[PDB]
Formats: sequence, structure tokens, C-alpha cells
Amino acid sequence: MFKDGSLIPYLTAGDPDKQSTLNFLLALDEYAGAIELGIPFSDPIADGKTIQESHYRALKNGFKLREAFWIVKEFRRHSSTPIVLMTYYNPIYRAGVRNFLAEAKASGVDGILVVDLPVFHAKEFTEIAREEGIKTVFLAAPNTPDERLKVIDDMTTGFVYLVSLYEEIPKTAYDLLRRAKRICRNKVAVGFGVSKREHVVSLLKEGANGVVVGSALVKIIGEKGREATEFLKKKVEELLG
Amino acid sequence: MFKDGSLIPYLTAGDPDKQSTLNFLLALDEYAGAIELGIPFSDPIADGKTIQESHYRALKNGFKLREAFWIVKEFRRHSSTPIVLMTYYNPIYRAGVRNFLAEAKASGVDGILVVDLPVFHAKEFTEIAREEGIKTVFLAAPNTPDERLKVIDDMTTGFVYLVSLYEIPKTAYDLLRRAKRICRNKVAVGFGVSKREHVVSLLKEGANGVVVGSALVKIIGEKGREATEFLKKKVEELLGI
Amino acid sequence: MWFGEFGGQYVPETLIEPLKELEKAYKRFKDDEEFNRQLNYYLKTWAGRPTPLYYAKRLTEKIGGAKIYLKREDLVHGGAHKTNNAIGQALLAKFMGKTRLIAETGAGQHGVATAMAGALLGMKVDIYMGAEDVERQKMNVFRMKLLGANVIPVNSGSRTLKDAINEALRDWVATFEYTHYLIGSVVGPHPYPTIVRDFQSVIGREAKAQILEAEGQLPDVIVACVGGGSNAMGIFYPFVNDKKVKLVGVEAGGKGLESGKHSASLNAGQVGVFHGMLSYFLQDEEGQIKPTHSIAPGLDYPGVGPEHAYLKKIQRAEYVTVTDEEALKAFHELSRTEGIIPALESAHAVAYAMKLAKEMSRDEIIIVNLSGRGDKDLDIVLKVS
Amino acid sequence: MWFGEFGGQYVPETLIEPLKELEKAYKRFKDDEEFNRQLNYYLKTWAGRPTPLYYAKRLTEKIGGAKIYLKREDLVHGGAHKTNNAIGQALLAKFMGKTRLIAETGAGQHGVATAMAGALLGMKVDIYMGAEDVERQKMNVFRMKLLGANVIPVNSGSRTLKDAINEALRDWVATFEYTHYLIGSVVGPHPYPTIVRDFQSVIGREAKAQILEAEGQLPDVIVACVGGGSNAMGIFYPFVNDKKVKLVGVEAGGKGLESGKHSASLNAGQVGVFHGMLSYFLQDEEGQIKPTHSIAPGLDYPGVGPEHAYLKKIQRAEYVTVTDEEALKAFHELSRTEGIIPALESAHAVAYAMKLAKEMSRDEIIIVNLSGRGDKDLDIVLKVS
Ligand SMILES: *Cc1c(COP(=O)(O)O)cnc(C)c1O
Ligand SMILES: *Cc1c(COP(=O)(O)O)cnc(C)c1O
Repeated sequence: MFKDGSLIPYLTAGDPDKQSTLNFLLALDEYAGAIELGIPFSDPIADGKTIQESHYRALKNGFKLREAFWIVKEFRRHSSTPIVLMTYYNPIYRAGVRNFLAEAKASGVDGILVVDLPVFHAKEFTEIAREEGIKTVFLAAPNTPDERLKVIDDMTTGFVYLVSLYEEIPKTAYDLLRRAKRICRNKVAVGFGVSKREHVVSLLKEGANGVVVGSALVKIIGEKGREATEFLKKKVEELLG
Repeated sequence: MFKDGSLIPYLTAGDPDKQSTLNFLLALDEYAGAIELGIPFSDPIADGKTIQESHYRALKNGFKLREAFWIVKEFRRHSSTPIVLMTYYNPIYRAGVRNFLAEAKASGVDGILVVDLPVFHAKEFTEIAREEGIKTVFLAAPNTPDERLKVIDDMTTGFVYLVSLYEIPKTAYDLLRRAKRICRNKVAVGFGVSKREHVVSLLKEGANGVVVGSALVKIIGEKGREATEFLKKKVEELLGI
Repeated sequence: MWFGEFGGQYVPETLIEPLKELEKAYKRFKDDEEFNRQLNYYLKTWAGRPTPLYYAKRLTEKIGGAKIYLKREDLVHGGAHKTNNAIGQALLAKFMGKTRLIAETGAGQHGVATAMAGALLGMKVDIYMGAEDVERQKMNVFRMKLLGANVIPVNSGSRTLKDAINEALRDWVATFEYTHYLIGSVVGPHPYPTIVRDFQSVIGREAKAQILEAEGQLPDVIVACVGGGSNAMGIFYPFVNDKKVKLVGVEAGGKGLESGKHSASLNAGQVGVFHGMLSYFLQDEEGQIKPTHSIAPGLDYPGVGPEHAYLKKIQRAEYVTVTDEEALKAFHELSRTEGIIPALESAHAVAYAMKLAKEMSRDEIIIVNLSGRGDKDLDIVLKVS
Repeated sequence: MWFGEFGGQYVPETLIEPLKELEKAYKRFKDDEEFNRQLNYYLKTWAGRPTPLYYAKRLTEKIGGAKIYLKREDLVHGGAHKTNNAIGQALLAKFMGKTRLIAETGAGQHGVATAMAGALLGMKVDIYMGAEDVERQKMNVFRMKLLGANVIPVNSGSRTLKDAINEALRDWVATFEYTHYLIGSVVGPHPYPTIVRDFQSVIGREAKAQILEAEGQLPDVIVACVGGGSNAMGIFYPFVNDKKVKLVGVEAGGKGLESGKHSASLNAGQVGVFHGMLSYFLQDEEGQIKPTHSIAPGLDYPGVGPEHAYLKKIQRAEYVTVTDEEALKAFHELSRTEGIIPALESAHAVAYAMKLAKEMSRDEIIIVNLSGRGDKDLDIVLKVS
């Protein structure tokens, strides 16, 4: 749901505050082909230390679900860049699948990824998602069998999100990408923990439709807080070359 | 083996040192009709706190069995007052019944009391004691049946030693009453005399002898080497002179 | 993966393969004759099973109510029912051909249990523990090290249990090929909630046979404390189809339900999806996990097993709560009256069973699950009291 | 009252009546059907008997010698065989119509065991303890208080065990009418040495039946640690007439027999008469008691039961020693290898059995008496190691 060769940034909504997130989005917009926005959760599961910490920060500063939608809606006043909402199932469950998907669509959200909702358990979700005009994003890992890979692809209407088991990109991660391109009909975005230009280049070269950059960025947002804007651009710039 | 109405002092040999014991003996000699000398043991059994502590003192200052015999022998150079040795069985067992009794006799000891040697187990002892010229002293308590009391008397060649279960207890007087009414031997009482009235009342009730140990060793514990004078003052109080 | 509407397998795709494989293994060994033969072998000669069913003659008469029996799980090797599950999963892991066991721990109880089983079966044991807890648990850490396991302190985040859990998960995703992740209670994604329950059903089975032998009939009530709910599920299960038998779970009321200082997930939480399961959790106004409290460590959990949520729903089991003060009283009472020092977790069940017994007739029967000994809680108690 | 030339009733006349009466009571109840019925009842439902006989498969193979079995007394309620004797004497005291139990304690183990039994049978429990030890045993004192007993600190003399013993004796002489004096080991004047042994014979009986069931034959050797000698006597006794069976007692070698820092009474003491019995004691050149040492508290005693002196004499049993270092090694080894943390006292038997096993054939059988769990010794160990 994004142009090939696109760089996809990831940010945790409300880190350090709802305003700052909107600022970071606007500042990076020009370099991104799509943006992933994460909704803070109290209990992320094996989400990775850097990102895991951003969740705590966001919630410590009193983040609230509506503030997420606000950021997306406000961002929509300036850009149309695809926005993929990333959240755990609890918030959407607690609010009603259709109700959540509806509010999301209305806020200007294009796609959604429910982190802790198994493929074989998302039948009804993908169904209401379609009816609400929201594209689905499911992820796959190196330990994902070619069997499930197909099923994941068959339910994805946005793009398959490939992630690695754990800054040289693991041999195991490239193998996932290889199989993915060789099996999926959807576009494939990779989140292998890119930190230097060579990664982006090598990954695109290997068939990655998109390359996600989250840790590298949220790490800076954690060190610079409200004053991260400039450093984020500098880093993004480095990655696009 | 002592004149009726006699006051019998008790001291722990070697408390605080072998010399001091000889001194205390000589100083009290004139008021005593007989003297009980105790041989320090590492494990006295229900011997009573005041006396129990004297044992520890004596041993802490490095007391040694021969030093006991030395005190007796040295005392014999001045007095002939009957000396009754009081010890636990281990020392005499460790040395040989006959061997111990022999050395005791030779040191000028008149009688002996083996604190932890049951009457029904002292057959051979009383036998060798006779052959070695040592008088036997056995004790009886309030809980001692009239049956054993007789047996105790039948084996005593020195005098039956009456002791209380713990104002002299009513229970203690009852022991004395029965004792006089049953024993052929003289009876000495160790009921924890501490004031003149006790001595008087006890003699009055038929006590051939009244033992005074705690009252004295308590002073020896508070005055150490300088106890001599205070001991006499206390003995004098008890004799009413 | 379900108990009514509850349960599930809500986890990232990275955890699906390991889980799916665990499901397969459990299926082929769940009833393998050889597997159970060994499981019973260790449970018997090493763990000490069966545990006796004791009649608190003196305590029941002091109350003048119903008769009170205690399932003495405090006597199993280790001092807690947790050992049942440890041996089970460790053996299963061995049959699966794994060579390493990993788990995380807060108080250290699960840590030790895992360490012991690993030692018994000769497996490498790595235990994750927040640096915070490592400092607080001097003696438990030492115990784990004595047993041959190596405790890995985690300093990321709050340096507590939550941070240790994530470290464990990350570890498993990368090493699941030869490493098994030992969950300590009937919680988490499928197939754990049910596997753990199965390895604890022995408690109920033994207790059933035992009470029949002593009273010639089934009990009127069965009371057990509920943290995650594994000891409660273990003794409840075998009696689930015996309609006469009333089941009661006791959650930590802490300092009073009306003070936010508790862990009564079933008696005050809303359904939600956390730790890979759809169950009851003490949630925030915004669907975020709330802080919990309880004098008994093992009861200090914001969630609860899916199977208990299901039993509560269909009203097959009744769940209540007891305060720190009440549990603490039962702690002293059981000690002075029956000469048995219970774990603070267990003291909660003892406490409720005591007041419940008072409202019943002298011919009725109550069986309380004494999940563990209280040696571990002397400091806690010695401090407050 | 004699075991060969050893034993006896060497005490002041003031203790004779209480002793004589205890002899009578023990005679009428020793075999009273009702008495034993209750004794077995508590032993089973409260204490947890029987204890399993565990095969240390991994440890025996690591050594490549004989097979090693462990009598798990570490699993009885309380964590030590001491509980067997506590229940026995307390029950006997109750049948005698007594209402109060008194005892003295150093480490606190006997104190706690007594306190638990008293609580179980509803008796007043007063425990004498040197003020020195009271300070050193924070947690055990608290345990005793939790169990309803009141610990009486003695400050006379060295404020240690010896001073507490005398306080207990004095107490008994005055209150023996309604108070029973609970001795903790096969020592002291008659009838204690033998009464205590009788209450511990269960260990051997169970083990015999158990080893027959597992191996179809009696063991080649039985190894147990010896302090006073009650757990050793308890497991030895039933095998005394089975000539095939070798009996081995392990005393505390402390820092080496050649350093005076030990407690090997049988392996280095002279016969004598102390604490009311004629047995072996670590004596002075002048027949005075010498100071003893051992890393394991329960093994730190200058004397030993008369019955062991007798067995040594007639050469029916062989007694050896193990150093603090060796026992300490076994402590760690058993923990890492079999997942069982033993008490330091027990670790001595484990240690010797280990080296003894190496010199035997793979088809031979050794049974080691694991007298207690090592939870109590974590501090001791954690410190040195
Ligand atoms: C940990 C613990 C518990 C609570 O956990 P459940 O899973 O609810 O059983 C209860 N009792 C003891 C003794 C424990 O150690
Ligand atoms: C006290 C104790 C001992 C030693 O005493 P015995 O009377 O010789 O048995 C041995 N093992 C344990 C575990 C103890 O607690």
C-alpha cells in the first residue's frame, strides 16, 4: 500500500507527548513512503527493548487512546502519506472491533496490524476490516512455516510485515525475505533492525518492497525527547543516502 | 560421722583457686562439725544455679583433680574435722574405684558422696569403700519412696543427705520427718538455709546436721579471693553467735 | 485454544511456531504409557506424592462448625504444589528432546521449582529475574545457584518481573529448538493454561480418593487460594462433574477491595487480552494493567487463568476474597492450633474456610488446599507482626 | 537399661522418680493397641509418613560404583527425622496424662520439632535456650513462638545449651507430675536412649520393605550420620539381625581428626559417664568434657548414644568420619546432581557413601539416610562458600 523502495518510519504515539509525535511525523513525512504509528500498551510481548521502553514512556506521560486518533487526524490536514496503525488486541477488543476500525478509518488511518492476534484467529477481524475500509497488515517471522506464510499472505490486504528472530542483518532474516518474495502476492515490508545505509540498500536489493525503520528512530526520540526532530531527519537522511 | 547439731559448710574445690579454698576451710573450721568439699565437674546435673556456677568458675581457672586431694591433705595439717568429698562418678570411674578411694583415704578424706551413682548401682562401690576405709554418703529427696529410703540408709555408713525438690518447703520437712522415723544413720539436711531461723527450726525437727552451701558459695562468687571475712560473718549469723 | 469464550493464543507470530510445536508434543505424550510411567515414578520417589489429607480436629472443634480437612501440598519436595507442574513440563521437555529449561521468577518460588526439576532430569536451567528482585531474594537466588541453575539478572526497564518475562520470551523465540519455556501457572497462551492444569490434577484425584476413604462421601465444599489459579484448578478439576461438591476460590483482598490495594482479578477486573490470553484482568480506565498488591507474593497478579474465568461465568465455582489481615490471622491460628505453618497464599484459603465453616453444620465437610509451607514467609510475617 | 556395658541411669536421686515413672508408662503403652493406632495415625496424616526411598540414578552413574538409594527423611513434616521422636514422646506424655512439654535447644531444630508436636496434641510447650543461641537463631525462635511455645532464654553461666539443659532438668524435677521432658536423641539416662530409638525404627522398617520392593533383596551397606545417633539408630535397628547388611555411622570429622576441631566421639573419645549415661565422650586428659566442632550443628556433640558404643564394641557397626570440607562438597553435589538440598548433617553420610560407592561393583546396593533438608543451612553454606 506504499510505493516500492519506500522507507517506512515507525513511531510510538505519545512519546514523549501527542504533540511531539505529530511534529516528528510532519518532519519525516517527506522521506517516507508510509508511516507506522504505534498505540502504547502496558504489556508489549517480546517487542524489543528500544520499542518496549517507548511504550512505558508514552503511558507514564498519561497517553490516551483518543490522542492516537487525534495525531492521525491532525497529520491528515497536511499529508496523505499512508498511515498504518499498530496496536495490541485489547484496546480494539475493549471497544468493539467494528467500532474501533470505524473510528480508525474516520481518523485517516489506511492500514492496521494487531500485534497479538494470530492469523487463524483473525477471520472475523479481516472481515469487518474490509467492510470498514481498513487494509490489514499481518506479520511473519523466520520460524514461520511456508504453510502459514501463504495463509498470512492470503489474508493481507495491505502488506506482509517481515521481522527477525532478534548490526549485520541475520542470515536467517534474509532467508525469510527470500521465501516471502517467492511466496507472497502482497508487497513485503521488512523490519530487521536497520541502523546503517548498507542495510536499506542490501534489503531493497533483495526484493524488499519497503524497509521499516523504528528502533533507530525511537532510540533517538528516547535520548532527545521533545528536541528529537532535527536528529531524526539527520538519521533518516543517512539511511536514504 | 559428725557431732549432732553440727553446722556443715559446703565449698567447691578450686573456687576461685586451690589456695583460696584451703583458706576458706581453715577460716570456717572452728564453726563446722564437718565439711563437704566438692570436686568441679563440667556437667553438673540439676545441681542448683549457685553451686552450678562455682563448678564453671573452678574449671575456668584450670582446676585439676589432684588439687582437690592437695587441699584436703594440706587442711589435715591443721585440723581433723571430718571431710566429705562430693564428686560425680566420671572422675572416680576414669581412675578406678579402688584407686580413687585409696588416694582419697590417704589424703585425709573421711567420707564420699557420688552424686550421679544410683543406690541400686553402688553395690560394688560401697563394698570397696569399706575396704578402703571410706564412709559412704547417699542422698534422698522428697520424691524418694520410703522403700528406697530404707535401702539408702542400709548402704550409708556416713550419713544420709536430705535435699529439697527446689521459707523451707513443707515438702522438705516431710522428708526429714520420714527420714528420722526410718533411718538408723545420722541425717544432714541441705534445704537451702539462708537465715538463722532455718538452722534452728531444722535442728529442732531432728536434723543431726544442717548443711550450708549456697549461702556460702554465693559469697565466694561475689568476693573471690577476698571472701574469707564475709564467710565467717555469714556462718556466725547462721550459728547465732 | 478455549474455555468458553476465554483463553486463546494471543501472541506475536514469532511465538506461534514454538507454541504449535509444544501442542503437538503434548498430544503424543499426554497419554504415552512410558511418559506417564516416568512422570508417576518421579512424582512418587522424588517429589513424595501422595500427600496426606489431614483432619484439623482441633481447629474444626474450636470453630464448632463443619469438619475441616487439609490437602497437605505443603509436604511435597520443595514445599509447594508448584513442584508438580515443574516435574511435568521438565519431563515433557526432555521427551521432546530439549536440553535446556528457561523461566522467569519474582519471589523466586517458580525459579527454585524449575531449577530443582532441571537438576533432577539433567537439563541446563537459565532463570530470568529482575535485578530488583535479585537483590530482594538473597536466599532464593542462592538456592537456585546451589541447584545448578544460573540466574540471569535483567536490568532493562523497571528491573522487575515484567522485564524478566520479556527477556525469557525473546530467549525462547531464538532457542526454542532445544529450549523449553516453563510457565508456572494456568495462564498464558495455549497450550499452557491446560497443560499446567493437567499436571496439577493429581492433587484433586488424590484428595477425592482420600476423602472417600475417611468420610465415605464427597466433600460439601473445596476451598483453594487463587493467584494464577494452578493449585485451585488442580484440586477443583476432578470434582467438576460432582454436582454435590461446591468449589470456592479465594483471591487476595489485600488491604480491602475498597482501597485498590488488592489482586482480586475475578472479583473486580474486566475481561481483556494480555499475556496471550483472554481472561479477567485488573485494568485501568483505559484498558491498561493496574498495579496490584497482596501480603502473599504468589497472589499478587493482575490476571487469572482462563479456566477460572470460565468457571466463574457458568457459575460452577464461586470466587471470594480475604484481606491481608485475615490471612495473617489464619497464618498464626493454623500454626498454634494444628502445628502447621502455612504459606501466606494458602493462609487465605484457610482463613475463608474458617469463617465459612462456622456457618455450616457439624456433619458437613470442607477440604482446604494447603498449597505450601510458610517457611518462606517468616520474614514477611516477622516484620509486620 | 544397658546395651552391653554401656548405658545406665547415672543421675541424682532427684531425677530417679520421674525416670522410674516414665519407665512404667512406656511399658504399658509401648504395645497398647490404641496408643500405636494413634501414633501411626499422626505419623501418617500429619507427619507425612511413609517417606520415599529414592534412587540417585544420576549420582550413582557419575561415580560408576554401587547403586545409591536415599531414605528421604528430608520430606517428613518439619524437614527432619526429629519429628518422628517428637510426635512419639508427646503422644506418650499425653497418654501419661501430662499437660506440658519442656525441652532445651541449641540450633533450634529440636526446639521447633517439640513445639510442633505440642501444638498438634494441644500441650503447653516451654523451651529452654541459652540467651547466646536465642540471639543467633532469630528465625527458629520466631518459628517456635508461631507454633505457640514460649522460649525461655537462660542467661546463667555461658548462656548456652549446657546452661539451658540444667534449667530444663531443674524444671522437670519440680513439675514432672504434669510435665514431660522431651529428649531429642538416643542419649541421656534410661529409658530415653531406647525410647527414642523405638520411635525412629519406622525409618528402617519402611526402608527395608522399600529396598526389597525395588531390588528384591536387602542392601549391602547402610550409611547414616551420627550426632547423638538417633537417625542412624532408627534406620540401623531393623537390619541388625540381617548379617548380609553392613552398617556404617559417619561422625563429624570437622577440620580433621588431627586438629581437635571435630566431634568424632566414637572415633576418638574415651568411655566415661556424663549426661546420665556410660558411653564414649570426647574427654580431657583429666576426664573433663572437651570442646567440639562441626560445620553441621546437629553433629556438634561430645558424646554419643550408648547403643552405638555397644554396636561399635561388638563390631556390628563400623564408624567413620568425614571433614567439613567433604560434607560441604556432598552438599553442593547432591543439590546439582539430584536436585535435593540436604542438611549438613546428612551431607556427611552422603559424602562418605559417595567415596564408599566408588570402591564397590555396579551391582551392589547402598542406602543412605537423608535425615533432613538443608534449607536450614543456607546461611551457614552461603557464608563459607
Ligand atoms: C505461587 C503459590 C500460589 C499461587 O499460585 P496458583 O497458581 O494460584 O496456585 C499458591 N500457593 C503457594 C504455596 C504458592 O507458592
Ligand atoms: C539433629 C540432626 C541430626 C543429628 O542427631 P541424631 O540424633 O544423631 O540423629 C542429624 N540430621 C539432621 C537432619 C538433624 O536435624
